This record gives sequence, C-alpha cells and structure tokens, in this order.
Amino acid sequence: MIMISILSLLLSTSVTLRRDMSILFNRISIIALAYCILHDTMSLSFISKGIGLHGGLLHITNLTQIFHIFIFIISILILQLTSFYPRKVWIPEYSSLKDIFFNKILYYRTKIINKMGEHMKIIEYPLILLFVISGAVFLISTNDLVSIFLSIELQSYGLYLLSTIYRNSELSTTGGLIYFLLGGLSSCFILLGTSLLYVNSGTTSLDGLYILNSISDVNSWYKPYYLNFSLLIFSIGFLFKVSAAPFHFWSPDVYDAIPTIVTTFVAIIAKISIFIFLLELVYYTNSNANSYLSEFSWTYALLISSLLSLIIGTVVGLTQFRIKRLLAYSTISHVGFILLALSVSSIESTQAFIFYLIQYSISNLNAFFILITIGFSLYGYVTNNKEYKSLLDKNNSPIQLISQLKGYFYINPLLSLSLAITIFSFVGVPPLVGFFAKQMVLSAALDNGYIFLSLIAIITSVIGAVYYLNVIKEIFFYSPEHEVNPVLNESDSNFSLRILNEKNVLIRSVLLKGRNIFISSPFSITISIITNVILLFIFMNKEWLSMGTILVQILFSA
Amino acid sequence: MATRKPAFNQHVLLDTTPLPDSIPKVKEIGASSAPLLSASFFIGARCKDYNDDYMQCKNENPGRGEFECLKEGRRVTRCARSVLKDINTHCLEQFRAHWQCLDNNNQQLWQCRPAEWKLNKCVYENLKLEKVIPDQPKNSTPVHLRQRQIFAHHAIPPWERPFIPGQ
Amino acid sequence: FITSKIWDGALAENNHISSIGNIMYTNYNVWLILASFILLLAMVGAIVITIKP
Amino acid sequence: MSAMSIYIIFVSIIAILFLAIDLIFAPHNPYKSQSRSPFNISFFIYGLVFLLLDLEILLLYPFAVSEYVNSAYGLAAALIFIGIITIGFVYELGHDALKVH
Amino acid sequence: RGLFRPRPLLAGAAVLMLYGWYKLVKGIREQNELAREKMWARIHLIPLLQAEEDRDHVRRYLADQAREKGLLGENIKVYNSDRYVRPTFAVTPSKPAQE
Amino acid sequence: NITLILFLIGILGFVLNRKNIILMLISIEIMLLSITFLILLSSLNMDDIIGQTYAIYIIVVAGAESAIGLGILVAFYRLRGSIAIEY
Amino acid sequence: SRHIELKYPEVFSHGSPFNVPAGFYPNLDHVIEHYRKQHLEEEERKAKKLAAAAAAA
Amino acid sequence: MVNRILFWTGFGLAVRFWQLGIEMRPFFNRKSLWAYPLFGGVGASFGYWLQSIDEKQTKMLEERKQAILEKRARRAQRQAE
Amino acid sequence: NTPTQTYQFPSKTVKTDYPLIDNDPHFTRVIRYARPSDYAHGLAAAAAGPAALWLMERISPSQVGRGGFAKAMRLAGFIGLAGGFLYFYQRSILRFYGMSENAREVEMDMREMTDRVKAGLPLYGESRLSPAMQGVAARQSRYSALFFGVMPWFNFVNHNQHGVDTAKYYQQAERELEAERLAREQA
Amino acid sequence: MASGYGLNGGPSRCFPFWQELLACYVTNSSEDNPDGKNKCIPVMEDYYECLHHRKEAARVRALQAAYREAEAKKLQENPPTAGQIRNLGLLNKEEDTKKVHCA
Repeated sequence: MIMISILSLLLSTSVTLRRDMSILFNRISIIALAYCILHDTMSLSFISKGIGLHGGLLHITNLTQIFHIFIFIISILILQLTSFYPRKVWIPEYSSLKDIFFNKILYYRTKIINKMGEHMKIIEYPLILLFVISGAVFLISTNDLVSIFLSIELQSYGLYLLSTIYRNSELSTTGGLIYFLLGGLSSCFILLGTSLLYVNSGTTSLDGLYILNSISDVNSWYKPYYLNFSLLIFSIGFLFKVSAAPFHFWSPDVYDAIPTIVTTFVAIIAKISIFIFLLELVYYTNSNANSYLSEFSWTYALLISSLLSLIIGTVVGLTQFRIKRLLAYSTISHVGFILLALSVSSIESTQAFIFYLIQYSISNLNAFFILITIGFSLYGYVTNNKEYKSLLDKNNSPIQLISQLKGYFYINPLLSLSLAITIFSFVGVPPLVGFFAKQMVLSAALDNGYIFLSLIAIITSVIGAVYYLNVIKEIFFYSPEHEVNPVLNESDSNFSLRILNEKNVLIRSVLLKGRNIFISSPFSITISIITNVILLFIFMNKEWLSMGTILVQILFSA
Repeated sequence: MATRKPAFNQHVLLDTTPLPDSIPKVKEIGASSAPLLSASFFIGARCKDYNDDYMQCKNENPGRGEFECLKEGRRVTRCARSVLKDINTHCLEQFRAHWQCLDNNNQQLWQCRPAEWKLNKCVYENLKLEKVIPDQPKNSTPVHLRQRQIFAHHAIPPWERPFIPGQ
Repeated sequence: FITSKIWDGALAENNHISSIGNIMYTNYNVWLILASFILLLAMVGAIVITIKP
Repeated sequence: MSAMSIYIIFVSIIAILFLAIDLIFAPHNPYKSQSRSPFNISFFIYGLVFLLLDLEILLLYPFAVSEYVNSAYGLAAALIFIGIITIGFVYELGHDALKVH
Repeated sequence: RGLFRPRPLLAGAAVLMLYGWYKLVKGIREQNELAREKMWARIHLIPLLQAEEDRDHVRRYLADQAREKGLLGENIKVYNSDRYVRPTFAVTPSKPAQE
Repeated sequence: NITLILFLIGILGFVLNRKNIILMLISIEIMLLSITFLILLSSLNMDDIIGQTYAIYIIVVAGAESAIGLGILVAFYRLRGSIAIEY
Repeated sequence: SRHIELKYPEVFSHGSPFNVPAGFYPNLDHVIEHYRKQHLEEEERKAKKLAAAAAAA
Repeated sequence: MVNRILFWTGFGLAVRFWQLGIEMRPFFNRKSLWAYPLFGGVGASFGYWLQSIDEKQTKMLEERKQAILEKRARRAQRQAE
Repeated sequence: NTPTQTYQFPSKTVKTDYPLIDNDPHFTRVIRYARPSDYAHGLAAAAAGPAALWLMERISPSQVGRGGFAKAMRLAGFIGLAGGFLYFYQRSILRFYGMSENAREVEMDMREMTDRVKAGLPLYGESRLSPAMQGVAARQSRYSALFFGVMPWFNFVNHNQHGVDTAKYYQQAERELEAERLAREQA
Repeated sequence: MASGYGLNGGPSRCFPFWQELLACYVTNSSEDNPDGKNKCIPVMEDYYECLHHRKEAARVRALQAAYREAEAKKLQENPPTAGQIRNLGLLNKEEDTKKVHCA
C-alpha cells in the first residue's frame, strides 16, 4: 500500500506544476496512510517471534506490525500541518451542522489563512515524506544485512532531502548540507559493520548470524570476536542517527536551521525506526552465559552513549536560549533514558522501552504542534522588540527564542497550560505520562542491578528540570511583549462575510474583525487530545500498558 | 586442488604416487575431446545405466562420493571403453571423418551433419546404437535430423541425407 | 594455492554477470525493488531542490 | 604475454611517439583577477539524469544475459523494475527539468 | 515523388520488421534446439570424465596422507567431518624442474 | 589489506581537513569504495555470487547518494557563492 | 529463550539448481521430518481446541 | 471508578472543552452545542473498542500465565531425576 | 495414488487460531473463496478514500483553482480502489492462512482438492516454471498478504509448496472412491 | 559463503557445510533442551574452516617444512628435467615416462 501510494502520487505529481495542488496532495497522503493502517491492522492475528517474507529478506512480527501502524499514525498527525491552513474564520451564526454541511461562507481568505505560504506551495513535500516512511517501515521489517543497508539509506536520503526542500532559505540549505555530510559518515560505519559481518560469517542473513552467535555462546580456532566488534561499528552509525551522545553535535544545529514544520517530522520519525530495529538485534545477540564474548559486548556502546546522553542532554540545555536548540538537547536527554532501557535486556526494560518510545513520540509531537500553533497565533499581534526584529527566516520558524514566549499565558492561557503540561511530562512529574515512563525504566534498571546508571539518571533529571522550568517561567511569570494589532481591531476595519445556501443564494451578510480569526480545528483538537492523554493517563493505562506486556512476552517466549 | 578458476597460476604440481594395490586398476580412456564428442551419443546409448548408477551412488554418499563409488566409477570407464573399441573396429573411417570435421569446426555438431549422418548409419547397422535426444519439440523435426542447418558456416549439400534409423 | 577441475560442475558455466542475473530478479528481487525506490527518490529529490518550478 | 596486454602497450607507445616528435623536432619558444558568473542548473541536471538512468541500465544488463533461466518469473520483476524507473522519467519530462522551452 | 511518401515507407518498414521477426522466431528456436543437443552430448561424457578425476583425487589424497604420517609421524585433522574436501593448499617442493 | 589502507586514507581525509567540504564528499566515496573492495575480494575467496550482488547495490546506492549530495551542495552554493568554511 | 527458531525455514530449499556436482547437497530428510512434525503437531493443537472446547457450547 | 465507557465519553467531552479553550472560542453557544454529543459519542465508540481489546488482552495474558506455569512444572518434573 | 511424500518442503509453522488451508494460495482461489461480505467490506473501504477527501473539501475548503479538485478526486479514487481491493484480498486470504474463522473454506478446499485427486489432477495445477523457480515463487509469496500495508504481492504460480501435509486429501479421495465402488457393486 | 550460489552459476562451495550446520542446530537445539546446540560446535568449526582455511593452512605449512627438510637431506643424482616431465604419459615417449617414474 505505501509503495502504491508513492507511485500513484508521483504520477499525479509528475504531470502537474500547479502549486495550489499541494494542500490537496497532502490530504491524499493522509487517506493513503489510513489504508496502510487498515492493512497492517488486519495483519495482527497470529503469534510469532517472526515470519520471514519474500525469500527471507524481510520479516514480520507482532512488534513489527504494531510499530508500522504507530509510524503511520504519527505521520498522519504531522501531515495535518501541510493539509490545513493554520487559521480559520469562525462565527456563532455558521456553527450548526446544517450550516457546515449545506451552507457556505464567502470572504477574502488569502491573507487571513496564509493561502500562499511556503508550507502550502511545495508540491512534492507529501511525496518525499512518504519515501522516508517507506525507508522506516522497511527497516523495521528487515531480515537481512543488505536489506538493512538499503532501508537505512532510503530513510536517511529522504531526511536530507526534507531538510533542504525549502531551497530558498539559506538556513535550510545549510542544515541539509550538514545532515547529509555527517550522515554520510555514519552510513559508512553502518556499511563497514555490515561488511565485516559478511566477510567473517559468509552470510547476509540475520537468522544465520544469530545461529552462529547462539552456538558460539557455549560457556578455539575461529573464536568469534568479529560479531561484537562488527556490531559495535554498526551501532555507532545508528547512534549518530538517533543523535545520541557523543555523536549528537549535528542535531541542535540541523533542527534549529530547518523550518519548524519539517523539524517535527525529521526529529521524531527516525528514532522510532532505529530504536525498534535495534531492539531485536539487542535481544538475539545477548550472551546468556557469562563467557569471553560478553566481556566485549557491543551493547556497552549503548550504555556509554546512554550515560553521556543523560549528562550532555541536561547540562548543555541549561544555557540554550533558542527554543528549537533546547528541544534538540531535551531529545538527547530522553534518548539517554531510551538507551538505558534497551541496554538492560529484561522483560521489564523491554516493556519500559516500548512504552517510553511511544509516549515520548506523542509528547515531542505535542511540543512541536504547540510551538507551531503559537507561531501561527501571533498573526494578530505586534511587538517592538529589537531582538525579535533581527531573527532570520522568521516565516520558516516563527518562534525561535524562548524569550518570544514571555507572557504568552496572558495571550492564550489554555494553550499555555497545554505547553506547561507537556513540559512537566518531560520532567517526569506525576501523574503525567512522562513520570510513569521514567518510573518504569528506573524500576527495570534497579531490578537488573543498574544502580549507578539509575542514580545518574535521577541527578541528570533535576538538572534537566532547570531549563524546562525556565521555559515555564517565561510563559507564566512575566507580562508579554506582544500586543494585539491596533488595525486588526480598530472599530472601523470590518471585512465582509457572505453566507450562502446549497443553491448559492445569499442568506445573510456579516461584518468581521480580527477577533473572529482562530486557530484551525485540526491543530487545536490534536493538541487537546494529546494534552489530555498526557494528563489523564492514570485512568487509561490498562490496555496501552498491556499491549507492551504481551509483545515482550512473545519476544521472550521460551 | 579446488574447483576455483585460477587466475595467476604459473606452475603445475604432479604426484607420481600410484593408487594402492587395494584399489582395482582400470585403464583410462585414451580418447581426446573431438573423438569422444563424436562418440558421446553412442556412449550415452550403451552406458546410460552405468552412467546414471555412478551419479546416483555419489548422490547417495554426499561429501564422500569420490571414495565410496570407485567400483561404479570403474564400470563407467569399462563401458565407455567398450564403445570406443567397438566403433574403432566397425566404423573407423566414418568415426575419423566426423571428429576430424568437429575438430576443425569449433567442436560444433551442426557444422558436421553429413559426416555425422554417415557415421550414425554405420554405427546403427553394426553396433545397433541410436542417437537419442530427450524432449525435443514434437511439432518440429529434430534439429540433428534437419536437412538445412541455419547456423552452419557451410551450406549443406542437397544430396547428403539425414540418417533416420529404420528407413 | 592449488586448483583442479570438475566435470559435473562445468556442464554449462555461467559468466559472473549471468550468475548474478540468475538470482538478481527472482531470489533477491526485494533488493532490486528497494534500489529502484532509492533511485526514484534521488531523481525526484535532486530535481526538486535545484530547479525553479 | 597476451594480445590484450601487448595491445595496450602499443597504443600507448603510439601516443608517446607523437608527443616525442612534437616535443623534439617542432620549434618551441615560450611566448606566454577573473570574474565569477552564475552557472546554469541545466548542466547539473543533464549529469544527474544521465547518472541515475545509466545506473538503471546497468541493473538491466544481467537480465539480458539470463533470460532463459529468468523466464516468466524474472521478466515480471524486471518489468516491475522498469515500470518503477519509467515513472521517475515521467517526472523528469513533465517538470521540464531539461528546459524544454 | 513516391520515394518519400510516408505510407509506402511505413508499409515497407513493417514488412521488413515482420519478416525479420518471423526469421528470428525460427532462428532462436533452432538455436535453442542446438543447445539441447550440446548439453546432452556433454551429459553422456560427464560420468567417464568425473570418474577419472575422482580416481585422481583419491590417489593424491592418499599420497598426501602417507606423506604426513611419514613426515610428521601422524595425520593432522583439518575437518571434524569425514567428508572429502578438495585441498586449498598443497605442499610444494622448494624449486621447480630445471628445464 | 589494501582495502584496509584505502579505508584509512578515506578516514584521514576528515582528520586532515578543516575547510574543504568538497574533500568531505570524496572521503566518503573512498570509504565506500574501500568497503566494496573488501566485500568483492571476500566473496571471491568464499565463492559467493551474493557478495558480488551486494557490491552492485552499494555502487548503485553510492551513485544515488552522490547525486543527492551534489544536489544539496548546489542548493547551498546558489545562496552562498562559496564552498569554503572560514576557519 | 536461548533456542532460536528460524523465521525462514524455507532457506533449507535455497541453492542453485545448475551445475550441481553429484553428491554435493547434504541429505535433508530429518530436517523436513522435523518440520513435518512441527506442522502436524500445530494442526492437532488447533483441531483439539475448536472441536473439544466447542462441544461445550 | 474506572468504567471505560463513561470515562471515554467524558474524555471526548474534555477534548472539545480544551479545544474550545485553546481556540479562545466560547465554551457554550447554542448552535455549536451538537459538538459535545459528537465528541462524547466518538469518545464512547473509543472505549467500546477498547473494551474488546481488553477482553482479548486478558485472554492472551491468561494463556501466557498458564504456559509459564506449565513450562515451570515440566522443568521441575525433569529435575526429579 | 498417494505420492508417499505429502510434506516435501520445510515450511514455517505459525501459531494461529484456525486450521491452515494454504500458506500461499493461488490468486484465483482467493477470489473464488471470497465471501459476499468481503465484496461489501472492500467496496465500502474503496469508497472511503474519495469520500473522506470530499468531506474535507466541504468542511475545510482547499481554495484550489478551477480543475484542481477533479484531479485530486481522480487520484483519491485510485488510492481507494487499490486500498479497497487489497483489503478485500486480505479478508479472504486470512482464512486460507488460518488467521481468521475459516470453516466454510476448510470444507470448500477439502471438497475441491479431493475432487482433483479422484480426477488424477495435480492438487495445485501445472506450472510452466521450472521446479526451482517454483520454489523461488513459493518462498516469495507465502504469507505475503501480511505485508500488504507496505508491499503488495500475489501468487500467480502453480507450485506445490503450500505448507500443508497433503495426506488428508488422498485419505478423503480413496475413502469415497471405495464408497462409489460399493454402490456400483450393489446394483 | 552461505548463500548457495557460486560464481559459475552453480552452488557455493561452502554451502553443504552451512546446510549441515543449520541441520544440526534445528534438530539438536530446542527449548526443552537448550544444551543440544553444543553438538553443533564441531560443524560450526567445519563451516569456518571451509570459509577461511586457517587449520588447513597451519597443517600444510607444517608439513611443507618437513617435506623440504627431508628433501634437502637426500641426494638427487639425476632429477627429472622439465622437458622429460612435460613428456609424462605421452603416446610415443615411453623412455621419458619410465625415467620420470624411476621405474
């Protein structure tokens, strides 16, 4: 289904040069992903550790199919940002279900809804996004060393293209250049690791590598040092792509340089696919018997990266003043938690890992959606701030400074509360979903004897909380520097709205002001659902936590 | 000595040690490529069963077929040797004409049909052996029995005729 | 290094390009599909970022 | 010493002699900043589409020397591969990235 | 002039193409039939050629085992399986033949 | 062993380079050729056509990645006028 | 689990069908019998579940 | 009190309320009042569906517990020798 | 005529709820065993695509130019047709896999496949492909409908590797080949 | 390697070792008895030996040292020449064949 949507979309895109088609093409990409969810939903009525497919080059597991669906759902949510205009006109006389479905409203919308904005005029944007999704789904389902390499290049290359698709921005083209250059280095480490596996084992099959490792885990002529050493080089390339420390430096620049709507997809989609793929590889190479192999286990690179990501992610975030660079360092800190759960390979840590990744992806999603929505809400506001006036690519990244959120609680309190709830979930304050996520990882780490890492995790969390509290202080503790535009509501500047019926006959006319322009419903509803999922998790946790329990029990099923 | 195709060989290694007396001795075939190509279908006629038996023995003994099938290996040599003595007793002139034609024609059988038709007639009426090619298309004439060969550098004399056994 | 001949193995030898072609479109054709998508993405991507629409 | 190896030697020797004559016999006397302009994107695009299309043809050459064995099954996957890459060519034409007019 | 009207040229092109494809069908079918004959000719020879090579490998494997036990006192075991593996390396004399 | 030395040369490209981002692309291509060279020699030692097939896909992917990277560099040069880092 | 179940048991049917030396391929009848039993056991488990626990209702 | 249907009917009502609050639109104007039965109705649907997932999840977990005990038992009986 | 080898290839055994009929059923079997509700579900799924796009247009107008919406509806209709058909195929093939309730199908396959045994027919037909190429085709499409969200694939090959011991069909055929004989004797 | 497809269109030369290693694991390892995979240890060593030839290289150079050590001790009054060697087993060169074979 994902391959058919890409080819069919490409063909329709090929014979069009019309930029007003971008919003329509984005909406079709949403429909296409909904079918992908339907097909994968039907593919979940078996229990297996894995079924090899297509000559053994791919495989499917219950875990593989669950995270296929999850990637599709996050991609539908992100695709809203390019499928609906940011602002709408709402009045209480066009609010009935008969008005929405049978009546129509006419007014000059172009300036209000930002019809010709940059994120509304890139025809191939939903198509390149689908290519990245295909790279990610294929990598989850890869059973083979060559399939791994092809999948990771496919997802990586689309991400470089996404970071540069705003070709008229110097900031965007710079970030795309940085991503591609250092991502090319990391891909070489992945290809080197895959190649050393093949030249030593004589096989490309992951099944065959696991069998050789399983026999070699007994308790002299061809002692198998290569497997851990190969996977070590292999894993470093994947540590770069999830931006784990100490291979993290690229992401605060790239995430800040590229436009914010792009950052939302770029910062979220790739971690899900690499972490899920790493999970299976971690499980099947785990040396059960304490032998010489365990001494050189490649998974210590994950544990060192986890330690370093906990410290770098929280300490460096203290003096960040650009809001998108702070989110990059916040992600590196949260990656440290994810890496700790993956490194400890236990039923509890795998449960913690699965739950942590999904809650983190929906939370980081809520932060990007709130940041974009706040940026699109300043349309009817003005500021005389001198710092804000010297910002670059203001259209691509309307909010770039934490100081821009000063007094935003006085501009929109409930949207400010949603941001505060999301940030407090990142800290791990009960009873938000983020606390329960951190609580589960700490439990497993302590139960498997990872006390030293457990203590560094709690100490780093207090340091990380400082810059989280600093964002909240900015929103709540001060008056704003933004004022409503005088001319948007000047008691004599009314634009006209016509209300017409199904026969295009005028029913009534109404005069309208800036006070009748609102955030579009798709963004408000998405923020609202996710904010209430973060807030009310303690009453909804059973089925969601049980899903991970069953998935891990299958993966560990002796 | 592996089955890998060599690329930088400059020397040959020979061993003079014979087989142990525990192994019965068979005389090897002394025929080169062109004569045994022109005798191949006659060997395939008399020696099919022993040829198949020797290959079945080896498949029965994976990884050990060399050592466990020497006696059936010896039977194949003696059956093919019997055809080459038989042809050299009854059809020597036509045998020599065919493989000398083959040896001048890139060892391609469709370049030597008149000599092959001569020998196929002689072998059939002395040793009662028939050239047989399995699974040839039934709608068409068998390729080795066609008057005209599309790929033959020399067009074929109209007078020279294919030998159909029993005509 | 020492090498010898086989006869059953050499009945109809493939050149390396024919041995690849034997398996490239049938046994391992998932790789071929994946590579086509990368080539597709490279074609559309390099065009989109460089030319005026 | 093989014919191919000798052939490369002789062809290179030909080039040396021609250089030798003109560097030995022809008269010689040594008779003996810039501005930056933008370059045309069309030349990158020609090389781009050439390179990707040249890669696709190379992936079809094994099929042309393996058709008997591939039969119907190989042809299907070869046709799928051809179908996918001609779609990208349709994108190249339709978006006039060769500067049709 | 009729030499440059497209209709007779198109008709002439099609007949040449139709004739060439008809001949190509006859050629490749007979060429595929020649390949059937060539393989079956090789097939009938394979057992007598392989048996000769099999005897040669048996002879030289035994001669190598006799060398090792004579030289080293016993036989070093390379494979744990009992299968015959064609050698990758061979003991060679320090020099080639003089001439 | 030659493939190892070639991989070092590509690695050293980053170590010896502060200001030349074009050399950065070339170092990635040397590393990819070095790794492909190693796969090809190993598959000849192990009599495996799959290793040759793996090499062919790396060549295709390396060619496609060079295409994207040269494209990204062109979109960068159009706004900048230099491929030189002021270091 | 310490034992690894093959995701792709059909890999036992891999291998080139051309230029096969006699006696090259190892015998796999115990392997196929292993997967015959795995299949017959699973079918019985389903058979003795939707025919025995279905008689109650 | 964690009744799934009532909870998710309430969740849908809270989504509409928060959304109206985020949009800085009035919480209750008469011609918009159909949205609360709608959001609550969609919430009730999500929770009838979560109800049936829970039933399947419980059965799966109950089978898993028996298998672990059965595995534990046989291994214990194997060690009796 | 039982071939004395009714399980010739190592197949992957998968834990499911219902008996396995065919791990790689032929495309025409999947169409023929489809239930009338499969057509109902597939058509409604297909219509959902363009209907969702139309609903977005009526509630959140795209402001597209004159002919833009017709173009998007043409592509949305094709997307829905593809997704609707894949969903229709999945519903039927899941019963062949034993991943969904399949009693009508287990009876139908038993009926159909016993009949071919009594006619001397091959159980799964006759292939133009080489045996080895049948193996490659079988190993490519077996359980492949579980991957339909990513990649589509269909079995259009008459191979004999379907993951099921075929002794049951030969038992059923000779059981009633004897019954049909006894009735002829009693006449 | 383990793929089953060699360079000449045939199967790969180490494939029988790979098939036997997989056969040993599937039929000796299990969840009831995980220690059965210890039986696979010698087969895994045979597969690693087919790929890389370390043990064979160690044997051949150990033996070649002894062979060249003993060959120096003996005295070759009249070793066969390459011309006589190249006439081994030829139709009308019985004298050279007898001289090479020392018969």
